[PDB]
Amino acid sequence: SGDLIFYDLDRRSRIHVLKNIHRESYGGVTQATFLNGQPIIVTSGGDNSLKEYVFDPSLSQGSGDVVVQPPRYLRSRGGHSQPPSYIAFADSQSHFMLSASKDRSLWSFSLRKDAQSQEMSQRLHKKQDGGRVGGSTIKSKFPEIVALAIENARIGEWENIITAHKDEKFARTWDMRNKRVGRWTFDTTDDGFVKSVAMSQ
Amino acid sequence: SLAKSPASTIQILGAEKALFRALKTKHDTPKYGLLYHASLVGQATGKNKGKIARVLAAKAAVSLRYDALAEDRDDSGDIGLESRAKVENRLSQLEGRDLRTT
Amino acid sequence: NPKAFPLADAALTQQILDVVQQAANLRQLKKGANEATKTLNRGISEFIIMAADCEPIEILLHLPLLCEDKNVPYVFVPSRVALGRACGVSRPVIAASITTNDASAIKTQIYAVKDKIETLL
Amino acid sequence: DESDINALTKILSTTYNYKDTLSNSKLLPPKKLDIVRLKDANASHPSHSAIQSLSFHPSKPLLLTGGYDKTLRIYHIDGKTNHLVTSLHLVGSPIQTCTFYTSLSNQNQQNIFTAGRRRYMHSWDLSLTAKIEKFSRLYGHESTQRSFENFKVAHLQNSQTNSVHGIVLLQGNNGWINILHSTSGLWLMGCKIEGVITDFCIDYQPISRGKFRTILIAVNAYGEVWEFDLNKNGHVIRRWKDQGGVGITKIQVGGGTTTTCPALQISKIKQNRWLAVGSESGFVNLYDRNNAMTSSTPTPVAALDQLTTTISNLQFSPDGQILCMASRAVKDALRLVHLPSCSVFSNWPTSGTPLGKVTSVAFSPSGGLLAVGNEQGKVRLWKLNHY
Amino acid sequence: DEEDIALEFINGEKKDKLVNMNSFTSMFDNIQNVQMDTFFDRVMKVLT
Amino acid sequence: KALDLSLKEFGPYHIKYAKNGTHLLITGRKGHVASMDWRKGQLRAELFLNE
Amino acid sequence: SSLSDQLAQVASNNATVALDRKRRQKLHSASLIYNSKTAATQDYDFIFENASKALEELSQIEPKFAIFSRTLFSESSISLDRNVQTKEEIKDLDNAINAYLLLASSKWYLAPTLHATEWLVRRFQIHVKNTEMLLLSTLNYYQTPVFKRILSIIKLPPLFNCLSNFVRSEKPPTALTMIKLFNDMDFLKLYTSYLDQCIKHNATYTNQLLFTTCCFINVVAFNSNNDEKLNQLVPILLEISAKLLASKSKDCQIAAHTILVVFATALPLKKTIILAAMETILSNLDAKEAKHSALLTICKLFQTLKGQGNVDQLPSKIFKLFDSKFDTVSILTFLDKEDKPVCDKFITSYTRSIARYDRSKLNIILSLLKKIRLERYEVRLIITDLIYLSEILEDKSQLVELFEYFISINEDLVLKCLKSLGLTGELFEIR
Amino acid sequence: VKQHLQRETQLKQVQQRMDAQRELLKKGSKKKIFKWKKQRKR
RNA sequence: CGUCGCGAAGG
Repeated sequence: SGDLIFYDLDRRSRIHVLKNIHRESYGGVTQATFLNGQPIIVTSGGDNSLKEYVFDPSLSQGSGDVVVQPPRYLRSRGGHSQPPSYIAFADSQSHFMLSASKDRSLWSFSLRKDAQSQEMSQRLHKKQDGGRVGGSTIKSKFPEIVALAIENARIGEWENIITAHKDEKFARTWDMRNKRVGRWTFDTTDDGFVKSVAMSQ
Repeated sequence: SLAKSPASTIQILGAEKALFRALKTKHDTPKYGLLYHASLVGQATGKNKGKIARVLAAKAAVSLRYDALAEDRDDSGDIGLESRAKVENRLSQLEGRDLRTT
Repeated sequence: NPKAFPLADAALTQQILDVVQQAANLRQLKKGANEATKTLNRGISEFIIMAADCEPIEILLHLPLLCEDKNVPYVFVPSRVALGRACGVSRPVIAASITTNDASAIKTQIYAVKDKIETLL
Repeated sequence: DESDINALTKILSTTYNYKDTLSNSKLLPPKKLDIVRLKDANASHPSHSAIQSLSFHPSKPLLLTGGYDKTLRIYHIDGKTNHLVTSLHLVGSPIQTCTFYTSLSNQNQQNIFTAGRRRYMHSWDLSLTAKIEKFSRLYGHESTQRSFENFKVAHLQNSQTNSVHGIVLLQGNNGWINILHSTSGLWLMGCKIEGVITDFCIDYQPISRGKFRTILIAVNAYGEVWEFDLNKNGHVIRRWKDQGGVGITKIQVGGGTTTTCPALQISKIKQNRWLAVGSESGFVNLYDRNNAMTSSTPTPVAALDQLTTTISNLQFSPDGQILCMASRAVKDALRLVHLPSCSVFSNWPTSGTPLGKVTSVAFSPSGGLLAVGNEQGKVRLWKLNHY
Repeated sequence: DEEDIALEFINGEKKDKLVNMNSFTSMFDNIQNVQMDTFFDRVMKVLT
Repeated sequence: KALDLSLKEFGPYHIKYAKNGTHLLITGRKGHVASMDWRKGQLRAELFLNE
Repeated sequence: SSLSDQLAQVASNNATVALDRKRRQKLHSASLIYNSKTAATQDYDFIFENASKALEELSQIEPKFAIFSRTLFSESSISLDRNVQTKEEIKDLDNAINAYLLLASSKWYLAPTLHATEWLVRRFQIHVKNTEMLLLSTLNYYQTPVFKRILSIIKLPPLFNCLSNFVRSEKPPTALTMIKLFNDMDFLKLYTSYLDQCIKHNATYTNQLLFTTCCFINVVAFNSNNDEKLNQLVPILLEISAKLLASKSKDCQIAAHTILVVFATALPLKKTIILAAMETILSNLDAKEAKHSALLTICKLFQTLKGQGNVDQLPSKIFKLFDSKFDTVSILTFLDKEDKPVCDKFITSYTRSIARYDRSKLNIILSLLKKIRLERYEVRLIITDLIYLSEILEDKSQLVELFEYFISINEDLVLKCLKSLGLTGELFEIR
Repeated sequence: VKQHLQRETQLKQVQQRMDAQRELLKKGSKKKIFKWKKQRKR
């Protein structure tokens, strides 16, 4: 169902549960092992996640093995559970690529060694007028991402990449450096769906 | 002619000379006066005795003008010890805060 | 409530609570019993309204004595929660004095209310 | 260790969810609402003034919208989209309040009653150009209707024969409230209280099988209200004072059936439990009506003060579980209170919700849709997940 | 009739009295040297 | 007292206890020099270098 | 990793040893009675002999201390050192100190107990290394100069780290910071392991039960509007409500009753755990106050059920147990008390189960239904089960008595129930 | 006595303007027309 | 029937 429970057999008890590591729809937690002698578990489902979870040493010095901390998060690797819709190469170095997925998510993947495969977070920056943000307050993900555009000319100084979503009346940018959404979406000002974005080099 | 007086002057009824010299120069007027030797502002600690001096002056005004102006009371002290209970749990719930960030 | 001397009727209660609403709009009143006695001693109060709904009535009827000494008009109203909701405070007040400002915008209704209060002694 | 009063320990070790989370509740979970947005109800066709009144058809999926831009539209509404069906436009006359009406007996009338700040109200008939009538004739009492600015619509069984017909009810000018006839337009009676009529609401109560007496409850501007039945001639059967409250501005009864949710069968009528009188100091007193029956000076079951400024619209849920307070003064000025425990819903009306200057609010009869119309000229549509 | 049965079920539901943040901070004054039954019906007084 | 001050980011270490058995002085071949009590946890002179 | 960390490890591992005179006076001036300038000149025999007098006074007011006067307060114990022996002996002396502290946790209003335990604070260094048993064995006296002295002497273990702004400060810590200490669940597990060790040693007393109950109800009150924290916090408070109910004293019994009723009103629990908690609080009812308190918690805990099954049949294995531990008589008197706590859903399920499982005492259901007020769907449901009962067995006179009561009140409801099932003419032909 | 009375009037108007200037900085959804938005101080 | 700025169960 997606859940992962730790039983304790010297007390027949439940140390800690862990809810929704891997999503239930792709199978939930498929294989979740300890390591021989080590207090870290490695979990992988079918939704292209692979996490490891460390147990802390006990917090009470005298009693010890009856107050066990919940397992902390640690190093993880991850795809995005559905085939990607668009592919871009960020830098001229051929080091980082951008994958626009089909589960409505944008990721930055590495090519050298896979330590830095990370999702660009969809926390919208505040609109610059002094008032509150646009869009959904609840973190539901964006629409399906059709066509994007990418260059490295003035990276970091302002918004770098832009993209165009499925049947969305505007096309919104991101930032390659901060790895999140930029401020200004551009409407198409004609009441039409956006299909083809590009950027000056 | 004590019941015909507000809670603020029942608070500062004692130390009026420090009050008036603090008013006619530029200082800050006192807060306990004659109620400082009561049994509850000594129970409080810090500036909690200042806050308790104000709330106990207000309840002293309530109780005082009740049993000075009523003409049918049984002299049992009912709203007296009721106001004592209210001042006491007010004192407890204001000393129970801890302004040191834990 | 036998010691509650003059308490208003329905229509007079309604018109004085609308004028105390306009007083709280224009910020021309001081609310609360001890504040009422403060402004009565320093002699600014046009009139006093007081609520005959508190469990002692002697918490307020000490200000009638100096109010009679200073000849100010004073009148009771049967609901302290009405006093609170009409004075603009989320707590049930007891007494309210209306301070004196001849350059107001509600001077004539304040004075008509003042005559309707001082007529019933 | 092994080779195999302990009851709840064994079942704590068995299960690891600890609420009856499912549909096996039938009640609103208190202090935590479950509510989603939907598409904007005024998206397929833009409006132009403040949406002064919203309503629903009591059986059909039609959301009726009317404002100060002297038009009235009727949308067909659902989740992903919503479209316009018709949009009548009355030149010359705005509409301060406009509402559906279905007759109780035949269920095939479908009138629209639309009234503005002028002296006339307009009656539209719906059976699918289209005709309307101009109710403009008070018969005997023309010096008691400065305007038709506020009205209601309510059923009446005539108590010597079961000729159930509708009635519109108008706000007077001195202390009057006239009733009329919905179809014909005769005067029937005019009741009157003192002070100023500020608002009023319609209770129903059944008497036997297929027979019911209605009750008009009307407030003063001071707080003593009159409740008089009008299935006989309108004379007062009870008069009682609000415990507190001075400048009161709206009253709404319900929980059973009322204007926002009438019935279609006559025997599906129901005595309304909750009553809610709301002031201009933000305060809302709400009573039950199983202990305020003959008390003549009852106690408020709750005295909410959660929203600050002068409240205008307070509605109920169609089954009587969620009250909605809405003050038309400041921005983002709507709240929902869980009515049986009289708690206030914490999670939904937060600052990340675009309520705007709320000036109308209306519940759906059965879908749990919640329409909020603001001043900028749109109406947003939330859906409550529980219903 | 079934809708009337369910609506009667949700009408017949009395006013509960919830718990909140400082619902029991008053117990820490009379915590000391009180019999357990007196503490229990004091808690039931605060609840009901 | 049977300690193990295991350090890995500087090189193959080296010991010198003091003349009396109180203080300890350890030295990595990369840059690390630490003079410290060892029966008490009182690190009183740590210094990295780059030689 | 960090050499500073690997040295602070051995610092906290060898804090209980003196390697120069300054560390000896810093580790010796920590005393429970005297201040620094007098406790820094106390030889061990002095505090030992006044503590032996203290233990003798404590023994002649409490008969479970002659074993300690034999073993741990012996004459050779002034020369027994702490950290010169082997780890098996240090573990044995460790749980010896634990046994002493949770034996003498209930005596801290006495100068003999203070001067007695000062000796093993001074000698066996329990102000440093056996720290947490001392803290959460004397935690309940938190408004006391003995607790302020304990907290100034001791260093804080990392669980109690929100007390650290009350060392060297003459105000005792507050109830709100005690609740902020009880809030985080990784202290709460440790405190519950202490509590059930105290239960199984049977030293539970009416001060620390009161303190534990008030802390648990305020923790539940702090998480009143935190659904995730309450869902995580149920199997701690409930599990030791269970192994507190498995004890025998009426104090700990109705303390578990109190945490049970406040948790049930805090969130709507599931029907099966409400039934099992009712079976648990009912299978071990002994004393007199336990009866009244268990009845009130059964009534309120069963009332907080908003969802179907909320008025269903309570099953047989707990219903006959309820009939055993509570008579049908004095349920009448609890109903006949004046203030009438809200018990409608439990009274309804009681009526449905006495109708469906006993079917031989119906004067009782007539009497209690006559003397309680009842809600309309409940009375519709009990007359529906009563019609099922009347058509499964023969119509006796008490059955037609309470049926004509249900005719004399709410004619429309019984006629609507019979319109759902048949016809009143056939019903009157049956009766 | 007349000089006392003009001192009374002058101190009255000084306390008037100074108390208004102190009262203008408390709170309130204010606007210079000096009136307040009618919402009760919670 | 002449009558009268932004904001999908927080920032």
